[PDB]
Amino acid sequence: LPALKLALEYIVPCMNKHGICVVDDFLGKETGQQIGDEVRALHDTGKFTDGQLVSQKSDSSKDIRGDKITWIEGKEPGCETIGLLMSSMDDLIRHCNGKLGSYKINGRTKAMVACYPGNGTGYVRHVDNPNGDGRCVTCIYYLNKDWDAKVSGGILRIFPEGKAQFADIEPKFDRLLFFWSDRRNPHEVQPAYATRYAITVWYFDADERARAKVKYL
Ligand SMILES: O=C(O)CNC(=O)c1nc(Cl)c2ccccc2c1O
Ligand SMILES: [Mn+2]
Repeated sequence: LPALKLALEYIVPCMNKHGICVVDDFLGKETGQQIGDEVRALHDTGKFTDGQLVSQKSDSSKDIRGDKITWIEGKEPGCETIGLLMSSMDDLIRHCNGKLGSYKINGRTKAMVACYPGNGTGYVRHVDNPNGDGRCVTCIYYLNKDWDAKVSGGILRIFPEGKAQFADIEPKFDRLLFFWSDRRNPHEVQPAYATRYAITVWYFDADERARAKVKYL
């Protein structure tokens, strides 16, 4: 679907109502597979970090590490398609101009590609932007084909503010996710028992970012 139709008919309404929006079959199988290949290539070639230190035992050889990451600009060799995804995300947000809350998005971060090794590690409950650093929207694209949470875990659980219940999102292949980056969406990644890949970009609100530079300097 054209970025515009998706943004106007689904993304905008959903975000303003729930603060969370899931779009399946974003780029299609062919493009999705290419991004998956590039990401897997980055991993296999050692472009990722060793992973977040979860437990620091006395013996550093027993230390358990979690999610591995790598920042991607989208212009690097072998990351062309990742750049395409980023460009597609940008087009989508551009068409949401002035319709997502009262925000005015004028920029984004590079892409943060994350890999949960599948060794039982996840990500503790947290808020992406709890101190007003400018990030208003978190966008995540998943690349895990035939992912079955009942067997591999890795579910993204969001705890919507003021709502007793929570929203569980499986990291399904070619799935695109949007949610407010602030305290409205505390979330966690449940333990993953299979290699789990995701690509995240954060979009900045013009005003929040402008004044963030004042304090955080
Ligand atoms: O991957 C997911 O479904 C959800 N991931 C996250 O919420 C998440 N958040 C942050 Cl702030 C980081 C930060 C660093 C590395 C991985 C992260 C991560 O996967
Ligand atoms: Mn997060």
